[PDB]
Amino acid sequence: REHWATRLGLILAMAGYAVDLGNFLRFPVQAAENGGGAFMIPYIIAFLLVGIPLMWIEWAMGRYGGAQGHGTTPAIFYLLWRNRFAKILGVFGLWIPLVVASYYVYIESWTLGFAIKFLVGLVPEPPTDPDSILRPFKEFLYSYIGVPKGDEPILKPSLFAYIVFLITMFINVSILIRGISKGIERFAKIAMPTLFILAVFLVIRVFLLETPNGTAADGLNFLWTPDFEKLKDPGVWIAAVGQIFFSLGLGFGVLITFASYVRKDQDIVLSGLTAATLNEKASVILGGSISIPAAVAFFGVANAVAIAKAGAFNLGFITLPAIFSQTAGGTFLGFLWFFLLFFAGLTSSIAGMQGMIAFLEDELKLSRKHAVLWTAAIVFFSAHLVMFLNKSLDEMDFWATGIGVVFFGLTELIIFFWIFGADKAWEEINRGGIIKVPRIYYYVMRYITPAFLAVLLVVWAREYIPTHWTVWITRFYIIGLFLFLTFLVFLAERRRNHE
Ligand SMILES: CN(C)C[C@@H](c1ccc(O)cc1)C1(O)CCCCC1
Ligand code: NA
Ligand code: NA
Repeated sequence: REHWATRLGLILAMAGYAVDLGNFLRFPVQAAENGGGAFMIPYIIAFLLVGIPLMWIEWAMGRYGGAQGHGTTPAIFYLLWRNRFAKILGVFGLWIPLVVASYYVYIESWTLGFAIKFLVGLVPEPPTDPDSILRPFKEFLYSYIGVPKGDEPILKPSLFAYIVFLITMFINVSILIRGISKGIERFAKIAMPTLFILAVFLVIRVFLLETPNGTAADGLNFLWTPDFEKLKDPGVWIAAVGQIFFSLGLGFGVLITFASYVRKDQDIVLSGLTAATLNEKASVILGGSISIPAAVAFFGVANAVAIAKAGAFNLGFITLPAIFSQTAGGTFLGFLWFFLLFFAGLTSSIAGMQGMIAFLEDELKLSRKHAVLWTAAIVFFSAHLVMFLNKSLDEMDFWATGIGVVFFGLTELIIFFWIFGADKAWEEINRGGIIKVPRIYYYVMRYITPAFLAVLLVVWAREYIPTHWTVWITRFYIIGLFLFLTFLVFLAERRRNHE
């Protein structure tokens, strides 16, 4: 079985997974709308009661599984719990990241395409007034995506957008086909520093931004000024717990698959805690210092609320490109920005596609080459739904990363720490550990963590159990995908009985 070569590379691959566009866009937006600096209170609390506990558990299940030649949850859940239902629930953790891959790789391709357009200077050049500056870029994006101009829910992405998507897919395949160490790990050792340099450079450049409307200091001010009165809102406490899931990448079955390449007695306690810390530093230090401050510096702290409510996607693909076009050498600033984003996604997308690569290897005994190609073929195919069907993307993201990760996360807890046995599990976590997990965490993992997750489930339920008919197409497809994965798992166990 493949293994990580260096302890360092392991951490950089894991942190590479967790560090994403959410660090630079999603996290800052959430913080600004939920108490600013006061949002750190329920965020840190969720990091300690939910994030860290769940993270160690996924590392634990991963390594425990990897030692027995299985990297995915259909096999692993069966090992912790020998039921038929256990294999079935495990499919979710093979299904979730595949659904995400169907739209993520595509969104990742946008950043690549934008980065190219910005580098060669093929971008709009306005003109005055905010709507007169934003609109040329709002249109720049819509022509790339192919946002419907009529009542039809049909996207018509440009030939360039589609071609970059191909190139992007090809780039993912290139790394993945070289394997865990020589491919993913080797790239993590290059990408993560390159990422850090780009972030710092942009951070410095943003702090020097001075416009008649404001400064970057005003941005860091508006963002970090604590509004404790919002801490009374449960919704803030829910947003924090949800954000932790998103920022760390819990409930996707990726950490599990990665940790299955960790050797049987190698440390997962300190290593995981480290990669988790790298991610959080990248969020609060780098991500919170670029997007929002620049937006406030140019549009004033007066629009700082409106900017935050405009959504993370607008901030990163319309607002920030528009601000750059109005700065000295801003067209190159746009390129660094998108190239920063592109790598941040590319380190995450190779990580998410590894789960399917692992399954085909471990359970269907495919060569790494075949597993990678058939995985790419599936992800490439499904993406056409995201590319051509309007709001298809939103529907996949709702199911896969709304119900999916929070439900499947709780399923990970119960199976490992309740069914498999809390005591056996606690040993499985701490075994070979450079440092040991604090004794108090045994209670958190057993009660507090699943309590929070259950509340997030019911709170999601009541609010979200309550769209155009075309969603049924996306629902039809993702349901079908689950069925198809169920079939492969079925074929996997029929092959094993023969041998
Ligand atoms: C949150 N992280 C770490 C990135 C993940 C993700 C999941 C959902 C989403 O909306 C964006 C990214 C992702 O890496 C999961 C595997 C498939 C690619 C995306
Ligand atoms: Na993150
Ligand atoms: Na990444």
